[PDB]
Amino acid sequence: ENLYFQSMENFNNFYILTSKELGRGKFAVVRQCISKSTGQEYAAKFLKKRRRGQDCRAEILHEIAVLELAKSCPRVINLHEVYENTSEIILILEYAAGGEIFSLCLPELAEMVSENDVIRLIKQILEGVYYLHQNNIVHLDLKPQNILLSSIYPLGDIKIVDFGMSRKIGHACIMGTPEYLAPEILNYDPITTATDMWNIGIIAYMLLTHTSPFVGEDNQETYLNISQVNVDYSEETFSSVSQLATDFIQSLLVKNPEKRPTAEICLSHSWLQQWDFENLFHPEETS
Ligand SMILES: Nc1ncnc2c1ncn2[C@@H]1O[C@H](COP(=O)(O)OP(=O)(O)O)[C@@H](O)[C@H]1O
Ligand SMILES: [Cl-]
Ligand SMILES: [Mg+2]
Repeated sequence: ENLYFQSMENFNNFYILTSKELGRGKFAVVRQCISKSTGQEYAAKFLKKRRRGQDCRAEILHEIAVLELAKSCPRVINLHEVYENTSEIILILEYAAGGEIFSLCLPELAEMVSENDVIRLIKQILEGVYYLHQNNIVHLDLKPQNILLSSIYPLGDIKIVDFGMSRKIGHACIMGTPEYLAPEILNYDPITTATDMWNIGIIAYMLLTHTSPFVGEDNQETYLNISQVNVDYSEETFSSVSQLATDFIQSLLVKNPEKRPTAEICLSHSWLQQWDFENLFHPEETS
């Protein structure tokens, strides 16, 4: 095997790793690093090339090409540099200092997220998904753990990460956290942009109620809830949620994918229409 990207010797010459570990999976690690020349902070993701007895270098290349195609979208994480060694490919990514949006879905921090904030974050997520779909890209893993924030105090902007499952529209299809799988995946139907819209419905549900819409006592119950779309819209859970927000969710969590609205249509939903009160509004009647 011959290596393609920059050598490991150059990496240790230009960067130094810090003690802040950001994430760890079974075939990947994310750790903060700093440039020796400028002092800027970055996030370095180490990806193993061999997995489950299979060579996956080609798949990593495909993921890099997707990041490159969306370089000009502010809602998608930026790729700075790439390095390679015997067993790993290393991605130098923009650093999101705010962490996962999943932190805002817990009953602990629920007291600091206003309606204006939720409206803004959803809007920004739709802007990134619309950009991807316009290029025939489907993320297929829009969990709250893969949607980050640039800042937390105050609240920053959205950054989407983790493109390991990206595909073109029409590719054939059953793994991942069961509670986030769309009904068409459990039925082995082809891939469609509507799948990402189903996941957007879950994000909004979790931000507004701080509960999971489909998780059950075990995996068997979770699958029944999904295939039957059994969701809790009770008084107790929605006492402080507006009707327009409820309408937004109920139009996305529908069994038939052909009935879900597109990203472009979602951006025109009445729940997201808001006027910045610091601007001078010009009515329809002139002087
Ligand atoms: N650019 C980043 N800035 C800050 N934290 C990050 C960044 N990228 C990933 N992380 C953190 O590392 C975790 C794992 O990253 P991810 O790309 O989702 O890899 P995996 O395939 O193991 O899920 C994320 O959940 C997030 O908390
Ligand atoms: Cl490491
Ligand atoms: Mg991930």
